[PDB]
Amino acid sequence: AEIMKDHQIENKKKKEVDQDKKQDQSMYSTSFKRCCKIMERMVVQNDQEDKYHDYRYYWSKNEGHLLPIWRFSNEKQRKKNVTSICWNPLY
Amino acid sequence: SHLDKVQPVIKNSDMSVEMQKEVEEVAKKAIDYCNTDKEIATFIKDDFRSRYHGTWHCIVGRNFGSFVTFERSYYIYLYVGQLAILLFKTG
Amino acid sequence: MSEVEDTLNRIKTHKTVLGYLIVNSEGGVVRGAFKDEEESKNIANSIPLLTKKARSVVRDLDPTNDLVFLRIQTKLNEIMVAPDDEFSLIVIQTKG
Amino acid sequence: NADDQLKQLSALEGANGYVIFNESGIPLKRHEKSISHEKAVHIAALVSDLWNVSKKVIQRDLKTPENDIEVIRLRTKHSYEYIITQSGDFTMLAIQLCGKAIEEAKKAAA
Amino acid sequence: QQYKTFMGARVLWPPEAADDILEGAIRETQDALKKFEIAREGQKIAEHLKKYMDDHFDPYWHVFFGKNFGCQAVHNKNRFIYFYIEKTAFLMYQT
Amino acid sequence: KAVTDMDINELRKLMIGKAIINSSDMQGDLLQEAQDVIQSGIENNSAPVLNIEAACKYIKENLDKKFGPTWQCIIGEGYAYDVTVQNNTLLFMFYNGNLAVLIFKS
Amino acid sequence: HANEQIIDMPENSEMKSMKNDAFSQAKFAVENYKFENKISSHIKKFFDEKYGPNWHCVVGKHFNAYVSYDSKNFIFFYEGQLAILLYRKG
Amino acid sequence: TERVKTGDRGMSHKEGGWPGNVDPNEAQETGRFKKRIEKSFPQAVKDLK
Repeated sequence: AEIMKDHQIENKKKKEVDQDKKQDQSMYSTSFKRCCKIMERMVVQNDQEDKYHDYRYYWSKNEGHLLPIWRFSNEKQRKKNVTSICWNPLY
Repeated sequence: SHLDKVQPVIKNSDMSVEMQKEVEEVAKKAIDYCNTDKEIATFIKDDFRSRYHGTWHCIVGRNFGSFVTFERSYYIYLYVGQLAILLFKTG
Repeated sequence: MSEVEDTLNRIKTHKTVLGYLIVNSEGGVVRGAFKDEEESKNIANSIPLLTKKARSVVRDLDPTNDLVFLRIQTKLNEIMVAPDDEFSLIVIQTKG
Repeated sequence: NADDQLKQLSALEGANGYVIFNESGIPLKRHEKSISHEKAVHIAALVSDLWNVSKKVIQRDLKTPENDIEVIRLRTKHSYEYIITQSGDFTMLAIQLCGKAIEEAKKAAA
Repeated sequence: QQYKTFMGARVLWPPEAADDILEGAIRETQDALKKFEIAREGQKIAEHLKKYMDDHFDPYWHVFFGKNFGCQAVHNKNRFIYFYIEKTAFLMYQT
Repeated sequence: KAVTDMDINELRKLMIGKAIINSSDMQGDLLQEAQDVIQSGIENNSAPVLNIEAACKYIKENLDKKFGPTWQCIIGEGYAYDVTVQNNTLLFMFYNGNLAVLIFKS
Repeated sequence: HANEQIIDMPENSEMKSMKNDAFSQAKFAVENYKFENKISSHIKKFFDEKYGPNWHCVVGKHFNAYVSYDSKNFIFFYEGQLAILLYRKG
Repeated sequence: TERVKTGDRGMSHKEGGWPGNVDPNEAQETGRFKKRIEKSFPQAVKDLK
């Protein structure tokens, strides 16, 4: 705190306006969103741990073997067809 | 079996063997009762002040050192795991 | 918003999850979605002290590096906590 | 034989350091990369407290009789990950990284 | 310097004061202290004792009790009483 | 650059002769006296490696002669304490890095 | 820091020499001797020398006291932390 | 009034918590005590890791 006072160069932002509103959705918004998103994934991870341990290094002479792991769908969206798929070049 | 594991050790004990034996039990009882280090210091002082009256000063932690003026035959320095319970009465 | 208040609803509805409980920085209950109240009251008081004590552990070793996510694992249950400065999210998931 | 496991643990992808503790608090064996005896005495005081506190709290303050903690995974800023287990009397604290930090550590070595 | 325990009180064994004036004195302080406490309202119990000495014995008694003090005083032959009780030490001397 | 460039191992190395006060129950003028004596005291008997006993031998004797007879002073990396003290007799100031100095008069 | 004293000394008829030598001696006596009994031996011995005998003084950090004295010879002052009391009788 | 005797003592706790019989500074004392614990420990470190 004394070093920031010594060297006032790029003063710490994130001003404490917050969300407030007393009741009916107080904050529940951007640092906390990250914690909610991380929690969701880590809850899933523990239930799919058996499939995730397989996905990484199950390691599956002129024979091949294909293993389906996960299916991503939605019950509202069962009418439509998948058509085109693509992967992000960065991630 | 945790009371057998901790096995509290007494480097410097300028006190009678009977009063020393009492400190060992209180020292063990303090740690297994308390949730944080600040609570350990508070529990020891308050327990001794009740048993033997006057002005105790209790300090406990990982890494510290201690030059102090105390009532002769009222100073013990015991370490347990990585916690040094240091209590001393002054006039 | 649907996005925080929906994701929180989604992880509760998710199978093998006892309940999600939001703790305020001052050890207070904002939302508590467990079955029995004793457990929710007990979790509201006990766990945020463990997270503050566990924050001081990671902090001593490197006082730049702060706690982002803590997961304990018990015999029967798991206990997962995502601490932030404003609020802390806590969950109890039974091990598969 | 009991040294080969320390060699086997550095071999696992991400693993920086390890530190083992007695029931006492003395460190039995540590890595050379993590500081020897200086940090090993420091890192024992924190985890032995953190464990005994959490061990205690789950049996009392959660009001769940017979439910001892098995693992603790402190995930942090950067990519540190402090895993605490317990086999019998002895305990230990491994430190792993992630792909981003492993890649950073390999670049630093290069 | 060598103290001694007589009538439930810790007095300087060579009793400077006469052993009648001393016995009646200590007993009155113990029966005063059973009523008023030293910790709370400690000025009152001294003034009670001072007046009591002037009634039963010769006048102009000085009364001085504390948890910690040190005094050198001139007194009359066999008119000096210095006794500890629990922790508090009571001095008084006739003039 | 500035705060972002500065890491803990750089901050500690950059500056050793910094001073930082946490609590201060003691009077304004009596702090100025003690602060100068403890800083000069520790650095003297810091030696090759910091003798924590040696530091508090010097501070104990200095603060006995300077003020009152029963003055108690403890320094450490980290610790918890509760300590009954007289009014305006206590200063808690930690030195840079990993040094916590509690001084009081009992 | 000597917030509340009790000064019952003559003051009038150039007897301030006998009040000022209470504050003056106390300061010199306390710092040097550093022993409660030995203070009460020094201050008494001085005040007897100058203003004739039958002075009684009692020095303590914490004490209660009710006493008979000679009107305009009794002073009660705090020298630093310590609490010195001296007075004539007879 | 009897002034209670005022001992002055200076002790460091920078060292970790060992036994009594063992010296924390001395390297020999520590080195043997570690070798006494590993005599049992072999199964624990395999099963732990």
